[PDB]
Amino acid sequence: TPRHRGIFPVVPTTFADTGDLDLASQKRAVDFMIDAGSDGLCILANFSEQFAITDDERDVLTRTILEHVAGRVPVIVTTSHYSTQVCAARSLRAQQLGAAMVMAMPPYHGATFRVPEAQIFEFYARVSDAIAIPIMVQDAPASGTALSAPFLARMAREIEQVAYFKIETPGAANKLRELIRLGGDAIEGPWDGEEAITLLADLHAGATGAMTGGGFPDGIRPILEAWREGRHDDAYARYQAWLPLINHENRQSGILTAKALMREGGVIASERPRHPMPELHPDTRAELLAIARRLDPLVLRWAH
Amino acid sequence: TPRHRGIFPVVPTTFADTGDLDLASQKRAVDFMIDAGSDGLCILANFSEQFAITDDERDVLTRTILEHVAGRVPVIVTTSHYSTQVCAARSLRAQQLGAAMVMAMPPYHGATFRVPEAQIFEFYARVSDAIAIPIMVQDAPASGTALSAPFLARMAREIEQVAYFKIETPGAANKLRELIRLGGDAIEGPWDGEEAITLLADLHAGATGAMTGGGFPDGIRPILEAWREGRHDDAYARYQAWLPLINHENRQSGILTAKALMREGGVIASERPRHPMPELHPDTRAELLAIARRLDPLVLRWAH
Repeated sequence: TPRHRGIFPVVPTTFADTGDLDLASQKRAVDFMIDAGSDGLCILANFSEQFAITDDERDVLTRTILEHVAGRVPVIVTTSHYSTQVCAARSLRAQQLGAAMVMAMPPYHGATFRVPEAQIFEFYARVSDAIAIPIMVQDAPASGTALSAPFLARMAREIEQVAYFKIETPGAANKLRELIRLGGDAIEGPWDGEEAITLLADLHAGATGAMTGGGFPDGIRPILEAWREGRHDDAYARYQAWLPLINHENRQSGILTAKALMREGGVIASERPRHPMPELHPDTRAELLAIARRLDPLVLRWAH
Repeated sequence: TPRHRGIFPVVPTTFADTGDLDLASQKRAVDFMIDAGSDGLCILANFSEQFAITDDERDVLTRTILEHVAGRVPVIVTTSHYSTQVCAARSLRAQQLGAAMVMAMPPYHGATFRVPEAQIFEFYARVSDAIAIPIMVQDAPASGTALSAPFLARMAREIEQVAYFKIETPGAANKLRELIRLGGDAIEGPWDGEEAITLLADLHAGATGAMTGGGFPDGIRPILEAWREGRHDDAYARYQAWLPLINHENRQSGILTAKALMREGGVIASERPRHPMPELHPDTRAELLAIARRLDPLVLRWAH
């Protein structure tokens, strides 16, 4: 029924050791992620360190990644921006370059500038007016904005392109259940995130998709597949095996997790973030690799 | 002693009714603010709705405003950005275009992305290494980041260009007093903000400058002048007369205050913000103007 379902990991932005964009590694990261079995990819999201790049770099990354993917899997382009007109323009450009969907945080800035529901609704309505591809509404704490289940459901029922959701706030499972009940079939994509930390509970609640870290989508996808097949006990077993990795990414290594793993496996040239974001502490990184090695993920055995 | 002191109001960004940059009105706003007696100007700050414009617009605005100011008064260019290298590059560019100082929020993103003190120090140290003009560190709630007085004083003592500060967090007076005590003469510019709501207590604490709204710097400067003259009682009288206006800006009309005033006075063509930022409520605006008329500010009698 839905146009998209499954696992859509966030593509990290690859930098050279000195901070410059490293497009050669960027393409390899993309290729590994597709080889990992990803149903699709999400680019320029927070786990893509989008906050550390310029508009020019954003456009370069968008064109480069979309061209390299070459239509092999659908791509979700994050177009978040406070300005409605700017978000609309970036979303149109994404569509023109082949994007299958765009993701956008509700308009906001820092932890002081918020926008009333009425204007948020207009923000999405206007972005929707400008494009012909679906919009994924992101419900995450970074925005400091409250997007109730009723409001989200209302946008889905009244705004043409609003059809997908990335629920990353506390109690996502309960919210997803509410969103689906209130939105009905208007809720085409009730998805979760946070690197898949609450994946199993979210699937129970009706989630049909997950936006995770891009270091090991091959380890997470089977969980959604088993759930899809109606094998809940099998889902739990697979969920249990990988939970320590998921947990370490969520609470210890964070954003850099995928890049650290890709660097270890030779997928990318450098795992460094752009200053001032701190490097992974040594033990934190060592523990990450030790857990990953117990799981034999593709990222550590990608002969390309 | 300091290179700069007095009032440095934030220049609002003027848009056309449809959201496009209105450079003609932008120039008139700058001329009015200078005619109002501003000691200097600060551009592209949050009160300039910088979160609603693009990198390209940012550069257009910087060149347009600096050139129009034509060296009449010093200009502080806000160059905030999470990326150290990006901020450094924008700061160097601002300097080359004629900036007298740059203002930067500590690196952060949304309400979720923070940076350890250690990296914040390096962020500022590296921006300083790249330029030859002073840096104004902004201590504001929007960053959701903690910049203790001891840490701020340390940066001033150890980082060459870190010499100015805009303390906008609660209890600014106490912090300013502590910053000055710990920083000594390294604290060249202990300034406040928040449209001057706590100006009098801050001057008592040792503030030598104020970054206010750009709507009525002519009404605020006399307070700082009276204080410098050692006439505390006169400062109080002037403070008392304008406090209702300052207070209405701080809690009722906010960012759009300056633009609503300039528009009413014919200084600019449109007072509208960029969508999705909400327009001022009718009552809030009417009350704003009614208070302004009781004070006869220049913005309502600028014959140009």
